[PDB]
Amino acid sequence: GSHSMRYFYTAMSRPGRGEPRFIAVGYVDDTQFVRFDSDAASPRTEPRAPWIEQEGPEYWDRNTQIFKTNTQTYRESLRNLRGYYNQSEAGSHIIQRMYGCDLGPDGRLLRGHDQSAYDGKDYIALNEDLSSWTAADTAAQITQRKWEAARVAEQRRAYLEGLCVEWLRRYLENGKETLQRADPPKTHVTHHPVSDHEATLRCWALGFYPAEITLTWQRDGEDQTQDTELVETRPAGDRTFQKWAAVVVPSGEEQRYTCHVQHEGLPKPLTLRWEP
Amino acid sequence: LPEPAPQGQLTAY
Amino acid sequence: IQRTPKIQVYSRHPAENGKSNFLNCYVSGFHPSDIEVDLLKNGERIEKVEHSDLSFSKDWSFYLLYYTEFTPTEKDEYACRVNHVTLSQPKIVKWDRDM
Repeated sequence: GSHSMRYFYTAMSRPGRGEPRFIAVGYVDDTQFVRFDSDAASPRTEPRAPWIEQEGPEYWDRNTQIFKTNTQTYRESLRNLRGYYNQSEAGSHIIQRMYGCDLGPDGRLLRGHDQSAYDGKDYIALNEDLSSWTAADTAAQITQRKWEAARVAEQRRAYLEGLCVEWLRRYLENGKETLQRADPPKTHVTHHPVSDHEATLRCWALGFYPAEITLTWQRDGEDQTQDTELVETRPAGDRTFQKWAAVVVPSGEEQRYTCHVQHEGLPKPLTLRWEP
Repeated sequence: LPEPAPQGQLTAY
Repeated sequence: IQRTPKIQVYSRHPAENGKSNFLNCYVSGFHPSDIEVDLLKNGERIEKVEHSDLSFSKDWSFYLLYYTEFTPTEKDEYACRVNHVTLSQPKIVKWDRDM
């Protein structure tokens, strides 16, 4: 299948409570594999998936240098952005960055990503060309001009097409038994009357990986988008994910409703009904 | 592996 | 601008009374990242709950999983109690094994 690597950086100021915290986590698809936290007692890059543990001390030290350097640079960046928005030194602010590469099923680069946010809003992003920028506002334009002057895009491109795909492929091979295994959802339909004249049908999907899934109800073969209650896909804690979709139906019409499930781990989509 | 970040080189926002 | 957390309380495995399991509280969709999450057993804070490392979704909102070992029984009540800058007071969501 297709696979991606992402790193997620969060830098958070906290005036009066020390210097800004910097935390980085790395993922392959929906599997986290490293973390770094400047607030740790002894900050260092730590493994968070078994297949990354085989990397040698050189790797851990390299990561640790990178994240310690970022920790310092993001503190400067937070100072800079506070000033770009004329903000007081009183408030707490957050810079986020998410970046990485996507591979297609043949292992070739599909595209790179590099986006940043300030206080939860788009700030600046690298365009799909990996050569030009999109700035959200006049403050982000200052960053854009600074990064254009320093040929930053060229650095990002070199990483996204280079080390990013090379290391992602390495991880995919080292963790192939899990990273390249799709576990299908285990499914069932439950039934709970809500009154004499209505009942809830809930369609469950459990134990699936990766997180991407489509779960829908149909009535007489028509999608029930507006009438369906969907919960956000949620982690089980064992690598797998869970989701349900529910609809309230007239008592006695239960068999007119079908639950449909699509998932990478499924050869053919499922159609399920309540089975009293 | 994250984007390399050579000491002193990193361009801030 | 700020975003209030969504909250789900559920078990890792399908619940079976008398069988050890994990109680989860997943908070997501929130911003900024500071958040307080307690798991409750019969209204009292459970000690030493663990949580995932802070990360975030494509819309920049944060998510965290809080979890602890538990053995559900017929009468024990479990809940998740969340506070965030967006909330005037802690929000409590009870564990319902059908949800």
